[PDB]
Amino acid sequence: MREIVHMQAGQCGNQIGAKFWEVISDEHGIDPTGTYHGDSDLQLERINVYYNEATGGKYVPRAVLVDLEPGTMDSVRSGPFGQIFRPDNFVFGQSGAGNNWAKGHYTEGAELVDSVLDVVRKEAESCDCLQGFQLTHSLGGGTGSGMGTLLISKIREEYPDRIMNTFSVVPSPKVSDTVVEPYNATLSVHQLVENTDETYCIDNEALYDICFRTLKLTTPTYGDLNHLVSATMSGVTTCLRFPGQLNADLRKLAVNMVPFPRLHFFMPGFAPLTSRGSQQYRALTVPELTQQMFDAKNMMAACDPRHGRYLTVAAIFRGRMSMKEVDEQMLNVQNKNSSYFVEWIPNNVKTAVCDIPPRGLKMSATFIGNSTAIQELFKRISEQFTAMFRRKAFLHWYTGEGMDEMEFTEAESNMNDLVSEYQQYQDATAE
Amino acid sequence: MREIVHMQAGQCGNQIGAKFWEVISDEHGIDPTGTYHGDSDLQLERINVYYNEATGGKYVPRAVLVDLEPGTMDSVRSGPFGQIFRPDNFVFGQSGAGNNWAKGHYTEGAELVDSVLDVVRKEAESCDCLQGFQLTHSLGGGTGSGMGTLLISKIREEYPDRIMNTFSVVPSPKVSDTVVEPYNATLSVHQLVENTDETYCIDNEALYDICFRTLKLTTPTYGDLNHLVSATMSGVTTCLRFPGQLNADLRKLAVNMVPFPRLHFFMPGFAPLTSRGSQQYRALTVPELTQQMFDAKNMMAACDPRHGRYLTVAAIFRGRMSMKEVDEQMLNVQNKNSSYFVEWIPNNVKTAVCDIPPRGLKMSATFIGNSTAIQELFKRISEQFTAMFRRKAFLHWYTGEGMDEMEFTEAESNMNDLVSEYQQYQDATAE
Amino acid sequence: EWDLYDPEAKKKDKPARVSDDDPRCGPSSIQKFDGEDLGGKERKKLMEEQMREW
Amino acid sequence: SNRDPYPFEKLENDTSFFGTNETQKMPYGEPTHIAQTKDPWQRLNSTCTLAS
Amino acid sequence: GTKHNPLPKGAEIHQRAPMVDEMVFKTAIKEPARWPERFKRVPHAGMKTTMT
Amino acid sequence: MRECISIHVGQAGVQIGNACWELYCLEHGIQPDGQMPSDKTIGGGDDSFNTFFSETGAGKHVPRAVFVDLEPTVVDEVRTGTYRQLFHPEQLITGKEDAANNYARGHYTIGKEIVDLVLDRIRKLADQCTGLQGFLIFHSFGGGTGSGFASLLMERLSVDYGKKSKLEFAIYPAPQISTAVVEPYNTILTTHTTLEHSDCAFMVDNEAIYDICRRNLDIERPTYTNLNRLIAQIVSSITASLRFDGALNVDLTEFQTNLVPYPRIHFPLATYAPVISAEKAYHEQLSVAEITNACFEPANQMVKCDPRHGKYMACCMLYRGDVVPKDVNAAIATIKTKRTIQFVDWCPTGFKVGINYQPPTVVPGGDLAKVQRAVCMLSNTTAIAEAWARLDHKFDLMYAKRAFVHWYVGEGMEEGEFSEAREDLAALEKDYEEVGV
Amino acid sequence: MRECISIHVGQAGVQIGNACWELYCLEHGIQPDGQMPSDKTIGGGDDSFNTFFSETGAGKHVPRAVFVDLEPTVVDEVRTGTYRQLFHPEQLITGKEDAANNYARGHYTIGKEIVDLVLDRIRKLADQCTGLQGFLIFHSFGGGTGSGFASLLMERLSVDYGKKSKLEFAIYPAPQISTAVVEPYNTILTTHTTLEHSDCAFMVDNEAIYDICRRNLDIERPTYTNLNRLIAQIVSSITASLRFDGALNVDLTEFQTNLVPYPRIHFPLATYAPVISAEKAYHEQLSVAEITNACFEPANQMVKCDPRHGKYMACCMLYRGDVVPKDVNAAIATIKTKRTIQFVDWCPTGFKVGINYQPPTVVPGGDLAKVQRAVCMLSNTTAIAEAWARLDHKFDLMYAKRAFVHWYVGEGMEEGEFSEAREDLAALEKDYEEVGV
Ligand SMILES: Nc1nc2c(ncn2[C@@H]2O[C@H](COP(=O)(O)OP(=O)(O)OP(=O)(O)O)[C@@H](O)[C@H]2O)c(=O)[nH]1
Ligand SMILES: Nc1nc2c(ncn2[C@@H]2O[C@H](COP(=O)(O)OP(=O)(O)OP(=O)(O)O)[C@@H](O)[C@H]2O)c(=O)[nH]1
Ligand SMILES: Nc1nc2c(ncn2[C@@H]2O[C@H](COP(=O)(O)OP(=O)(O)O)[C@@H](O)[C@H]2O)c(=O)[nH]1
Ligand SMILES: Nc1nc2c(ncn2[C@@H]2O[C@H](COP(=O)(O)OP(=O)(O)O)[C@@H](O)[C@H]2O)c(=O)[nH]1
Ligand SMILES: [Mg+2]
Ligand SMILES: [Mg+2]
Repeated sequence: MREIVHMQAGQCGNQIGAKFWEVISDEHGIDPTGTYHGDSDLQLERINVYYNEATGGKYVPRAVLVDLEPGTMDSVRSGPFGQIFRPDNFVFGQSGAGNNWAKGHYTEGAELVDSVLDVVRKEAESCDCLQGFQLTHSLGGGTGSGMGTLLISKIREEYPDRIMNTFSVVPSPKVSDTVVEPYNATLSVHQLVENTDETYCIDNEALYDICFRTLKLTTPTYGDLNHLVSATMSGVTTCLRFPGQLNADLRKLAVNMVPFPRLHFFMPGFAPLTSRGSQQYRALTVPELTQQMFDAKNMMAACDPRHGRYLTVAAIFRGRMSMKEVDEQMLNVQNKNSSYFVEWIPNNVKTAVCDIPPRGLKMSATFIGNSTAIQELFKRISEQFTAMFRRKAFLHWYTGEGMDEMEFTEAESNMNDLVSEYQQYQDATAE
Repeated sequence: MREIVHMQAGQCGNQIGAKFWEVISDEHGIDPTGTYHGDSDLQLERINVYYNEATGGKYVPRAVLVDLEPGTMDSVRSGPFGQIFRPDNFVFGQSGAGNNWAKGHYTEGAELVDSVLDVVRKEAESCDCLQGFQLTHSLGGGTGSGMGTLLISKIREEYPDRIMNTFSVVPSPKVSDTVVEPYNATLSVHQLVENTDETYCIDNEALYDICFRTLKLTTPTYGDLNHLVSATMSGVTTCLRFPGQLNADLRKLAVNMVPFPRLHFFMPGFAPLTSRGSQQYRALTVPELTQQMFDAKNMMAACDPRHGRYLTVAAIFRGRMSMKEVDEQMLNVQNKNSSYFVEWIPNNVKTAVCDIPPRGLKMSATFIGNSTAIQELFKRISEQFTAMFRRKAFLHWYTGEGMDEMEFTEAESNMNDLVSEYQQYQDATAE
Repeated sequence: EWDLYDPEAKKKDKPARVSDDDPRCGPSSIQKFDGEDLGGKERKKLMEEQMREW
Repeated sequence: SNRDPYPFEKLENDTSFFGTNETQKMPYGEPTHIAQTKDPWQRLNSTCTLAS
Repeated sequence: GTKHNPLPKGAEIHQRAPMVDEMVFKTAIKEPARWPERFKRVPHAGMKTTMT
Repeated sequence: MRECISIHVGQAGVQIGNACWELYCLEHGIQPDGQMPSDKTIGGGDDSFNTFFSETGAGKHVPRAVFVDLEPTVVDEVRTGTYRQLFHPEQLITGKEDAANNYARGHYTIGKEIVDLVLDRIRKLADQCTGLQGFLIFHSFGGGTGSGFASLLMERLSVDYGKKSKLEFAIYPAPQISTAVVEPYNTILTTHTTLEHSDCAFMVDNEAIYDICRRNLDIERPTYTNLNRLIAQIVSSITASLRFDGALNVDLTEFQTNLVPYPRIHFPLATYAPVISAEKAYHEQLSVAEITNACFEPANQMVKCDPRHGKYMACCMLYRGDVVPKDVNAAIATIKTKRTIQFVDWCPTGFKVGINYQPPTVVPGGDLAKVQRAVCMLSNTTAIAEAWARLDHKFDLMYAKRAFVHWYVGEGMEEGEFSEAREDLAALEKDYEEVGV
Repeated sequence: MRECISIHVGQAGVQIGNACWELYCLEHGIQPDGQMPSDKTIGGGDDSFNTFFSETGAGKHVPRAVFVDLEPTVVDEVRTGTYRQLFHPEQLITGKEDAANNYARGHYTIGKEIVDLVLDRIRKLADQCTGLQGFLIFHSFGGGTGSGFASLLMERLSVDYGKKSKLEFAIYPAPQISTAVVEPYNTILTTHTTLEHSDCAFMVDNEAIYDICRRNLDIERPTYTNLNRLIAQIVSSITASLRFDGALNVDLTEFQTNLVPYPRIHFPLATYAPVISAEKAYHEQLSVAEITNACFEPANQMVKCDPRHGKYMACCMLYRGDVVPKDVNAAIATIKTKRTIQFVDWCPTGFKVGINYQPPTVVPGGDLAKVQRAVCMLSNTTAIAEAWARLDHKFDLMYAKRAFVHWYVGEGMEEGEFSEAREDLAALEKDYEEVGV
């Protein structure tokens, strides 16, 4: 009954939440109207984690949708499965963000913060044992970066004992959809370091890689990219919603994957994932799930796991399976790829096992990795920031809305400090 | 247990291994759809040597299909048993080798070698008791001569003790079909002699002569040649795949046929072979099988064993026969023409009698001979190489891709060293 | 627990998806994506005809 | 990065026609604040239009 | 866009028997297919181990 | 409710307005009498008009435009034409005498008589709206009302409205083609208001659009109608991200932030480039890569200056129709790995990609083919300085011996204004060349 | 996935393109208005057209060819004739003044007016490609557009598309039969673009094809249409391995690596067999041995040249039809045993075989009979130095008197071009002599 409240900041965060709530509603049997139409009694047993009971059989998702432009809210409200949200959590402004971190953090967005905190405090009061907060947003945008980071700061100030996790779609230098992505990502990572408890880095280049070279998919667009992140979210949170032989909540994940407080940027994965032609040739077993889960072509961050050392690894399995083969696979991956695992942490791998698979599957797996290769993406963002910051290009937009260059220098210095910390703990010896 | 990873590089290797998988699936009862519909449990007790279990009766061969042109992928899917292969094992580049060893090894084979090593690690770490790697390819091309030997190298220095055998369709002066065949063969035999453990050395000239003289076959084509080669590849592992009175797998064959490490170039032979006109004039006996084995026209290499000395002989018999007859028939073929056998290796014949003949045959027999006549093929390749390399013909194609002419010098010199080693070991006295 | 260590467990198993219209494949099993343009051929043919008439 | 976000069928390009033109990275040179205090960028950031 | 969908999502004709990727397997298989010949096994020495 | 006010100053503004509100009405289903049946609306449109037209509550869709011209000829041709009942009579504003190709007669005398009336109409159209995004100003630098009166008007909007974004679609004199003599003077004198009273300053060249019409649409004899139709297509492709759905749809200030690096640099090029006749469109794919390469082809630009002599600084793509982002990303990668396209060093990522789920609409009797994919590319290059320098030399050749200056002096405008405008032009040119190096 | 870009320059190039694309449309079953019906392509895949044709947005197929000429006659014949809707109008580029048999006019005066346009069209046709085998440049050495403009085009192509292969098919003058007086000058001047800017040069000879059509096709008066059909058969047999499936498939890179021994040595001789007629096809069994022996006869060669006095360095056999790879080896053994073929000492294995399972198609109104099997033989032989020595003699006969030089000098060519070009060809035939010995 540990309640989790959801936040969807920005267009990307709102669409990811839109996919997330329908995968959760298919897992728990709730139709688009709100009524539970499931068959098993285990579905409507921990429904209070995400669903508040309204009048009748209606179950309202405990989610707050935040934006500044009304377009994405209108899309999610008029699309299919859009009438299940309460029509008071749709909090939005009427101006825009303009892909401006200052418009997300200091003006425009800061006026909406009081109303967002009002509805979030109401949704938190509706709980009984709220475990923490989850946020879906994208770095490199407008309200996804600035308004999301401001919301994280205010919520951390108000409830400084709760598990805060963000899902943080980071920019990539290869998809390149926005010029000021280095500014927004650099200014948002600095806020994400000292406020959140855990951050699951999502990258669009790796999402397109796992959409093209794994699932073929011809034309994947944004729906598949949000679907994969939503499935990862459900696989992470499944141990609070369903029972199992070896359970692990978000605090257990945070304890067993954060060795030092400034180390919480994670590499997610989900690995029943095969194409139409290879469905019949693939046999769904625990070694197959473990192999696809530890494959470097299956991560949703743009990293190469073989380019660094795995500090911690956690696998959340779902389905009826042998704990013996689960354990010996989690040990076999370490004994073969012992060079990609760090030496001063013996048995870097946490195992969680749930007994309820996702609806339509017989077994599933979810990867969370804390490898020291995320310094590659952070170094790319830092070098792009300094490349377009040496000549102070596109900086009048940010400095005309109440932000000094001292904040830019502090963000760059702290993010290089984070990179140096990751490199130091990668290159640290055993004894 | 005792798993074999099959790899097929180039067009010739792809077609030969496609016929090989047709023959193996016919022997094991696997349907072209991949399901098992056999008649006895002997076809199912040792199915995991070449196949992986899937859901239902599906069996997926443990084969890796490599070529640098996409047309071979259509040509191998055009055959029966073309849909049994896993689509993840179809590793094809979008270009073409161009009959260039440097293209296959240094420029575009280097971009494909990481993916092929990834899929062979896929097919290798799933095996509990992985025994060896078999590779079928042709020297003379660009992918078999290039990419194939590069694969031999990476598979070698990733797996030390696993038995490597290559089947090696070597060039021939009379078949020709390619001008740069001496260059490709000379550059590939260096990686053959240092990184393999059993090289079987088939050529198209002896294959035409076998399909031409003791089988008539007015139109010999390539399917019959691949059928003969595939029958040999099945006969060299029937003791691994089926119970028998005497068992000798690839490790025992490599022990009993390799006196010294740079002497592993064999000649094959499979000998229930008669024409359909001569078919009713047969006795169907073990002496007939042994005599038509040791006849110097059924060798799948153009080297004449009469113009050489047999270091070691292996005979894998298959069917229901008597050990007394087998031992007598492979003792008298030493006692009579003992002048063609080395004196310093006494009783240099090893026999392995299985109990399950191939489907439709009563008895079959596979001959492997480590004769010192392989220097004939090597000397023909050298005498064709030293005419081109003297005037440096077609050398700019190889040397415009980073390669130096000292590499050709090493290839020719080390092949001359191999020839001299074989001559010294055939002309060495007892004492 | 014989269903969990049966020797013929893979023999008595269904792959994940079987066909294009599997009732198991919903928005949670993620064996069914909307990116698979199964109607893409018909849509492309409609676009060819529509450009032709325009 | 070795991740390929592009579809399988990629059209030809100058990297396949002529060759790869990627050069290297210059070591860094002057530091960030010295690079900021250069004339025809600091002047542009200092001088602002009436609309801005 | 258009008020009415030209090709509605429910009125689609999926392939049927074994689904194959059109991204890597470009050519399709018209499959009433010729299976290879089956040599009939020898009736008394086909599958008889010497132990049995 | 993301409203934008369209102000069309001068004869070139008014004719662009005629070719542009025709496209807007035919895109949103507005009849020339002012009603939406249901059929000609975009599916699910309902209120999608509500950035160009306003309900009266009874069905009338009054456009949010101010047509201004001191000469009463072309505006009364609007009042007589097919959109007679579409426009409110106060939206179409005339004087008595035109400025007669004179910046002084447009800015100090004559034109200083109805600027307050135009501002009152703009204020009424502004407080009728609730979510006003900005003002799109259409005029020319040929002279008179399009330069002097548009200068005065855009100046007073700049000092009044402030935070609203003022886009300019200015018509520029050509390197060699010119319909008047005093165009260099009238174009030098108005650079201050495009320089310090405009947030973005898209410019088009009549000779460049002539060349595009002759090569692409196979019209050996094009005219101002086809020119204004192409300009209207550009503006529709720009503004459709405020009207219809899309994945990464932009909202004016979004591509301003992603386009201008510095406040002084707000003069980009605008290329709509699936531009083709129907017969030639019958023989091409018109795919995403094709319509992306056509933008960077230095023969489909609407200003006669090839960007191969300069460096790109920020490119904003505005895609329309069935354009999946998986093809747009491959097109952007091909553009980045192109030889001749050179980006500036301090802009590592320089592509603002936006996609709208709405293919372009086609006017009957039009010259463009009915494609399903569209690109409007707004690129900030260091190559518009070529046009600036051509203007500068054509101005200096005249000001060396002071031709036609008495007309400007005798109607206000003291002699130092020419030197001051020349000096700030030289400052802007220096800024662009020092950015380019 | 394969593509080849065809560039047809000159009148001979345009007419060879007409015959060649008639042959390709017949082979791939495309109607002259551009539509492929029933999409089966027996003996090949569905994408078998992709080497030569590209899909459009309307379902039509457009060829990947560019027909350039400096004279509007033959291009308007293409644009008026039956293959009108097949070609894209931008692919057929023509000028106003032809070069008038002048290398200087084609290379320095008129070619530098549409060189940019042909490069832009080549850039579009190459950007719409997914795997590029190379370019096929069809031209004549007789002079003008086919020499000077072809030289300029290949000089630009060598520096732009450096990696891509560039095969050329050039019409070479006969020892006696000739139609231009300044063509020795043009042929000498155009050697440099074939030695430093070409990867393989198939040289064809009008007299040799005249003799072939006279003694084999049994027609007393053949013409340029017949010549171009037989020329187009060569390139169809070359690209058969790219288009249709076969036992041994040889693409252009494997072709060049197995053909040319040295970078300067890239001038082979082409021949085709059978070139038999319909009445003569009754009286003999056309098998592999007969067609291979016919290919090596010194009468079916398509350069007036005896290869029995030279030495074969490499040969590419290209079989096409009812060919089994054992009859090929029998024929090769017979050829290797028979005497008049003397191979060079540094090529022991001198044959590269490509076997394709698709019989050649018959053109209605043609002369070649429908045959079970055919073979194209492409041999690098040291005997083409005879033809180049004849050319050098004819050039030095006029350059001593310095006739027809004022035209080239006035059009812009410096007189040192003739000296360095004759020196280049003399050194090149010395290179063949040294390679032969
Ligand atoms: N593209 C385009 N340009 C036009 C059109 N009409 C006029 N122009 C431009 O306008 C320039 C002439 O100046 P005008 O705009 O007519 O002057 P004005 O703004 O009406 O003010 P007055 O001088 O008082 O008439 C010419 O050089 C044209 O380039 C048009 O319909 N389309
Ligand atoms: N085989 C063949 N050769 C041709 C054909 N047409 C022209 N030629 C050759 O072309 C030569 C004449 O020069 P052209 O090719 O016409 O010159 P051009 O390329 O058109 O360039 P200009 O002289 O400037 O017009 C003759 O010697 C012919 O050998 C043809 O249809 N078939
Ligand atoms: N995975 C995914 N990424 C998205 C989606 N929508 C936008 N993005 C990415 O988010 C970035 C822009 O962030 P945005 O959503 O505009 O943030 P906002 O300005 O606060 O709305 C772009 O680079 C997109 O690549 C989506 O639905 N899914
Ligand atoms: N026995 C046999 N030989 C073949 C086959 N295919 C090709 N060859 C021989 O291999 C040589 C060319 O090798 P190739 O296939 O081009 O090698 P690749 O370039 O690596 O694919 C030719 O001389 C053929 O004689 C086949 O299916 N069976
Ligand atoms: Mg006027
Ligand atoms: Mg001509």
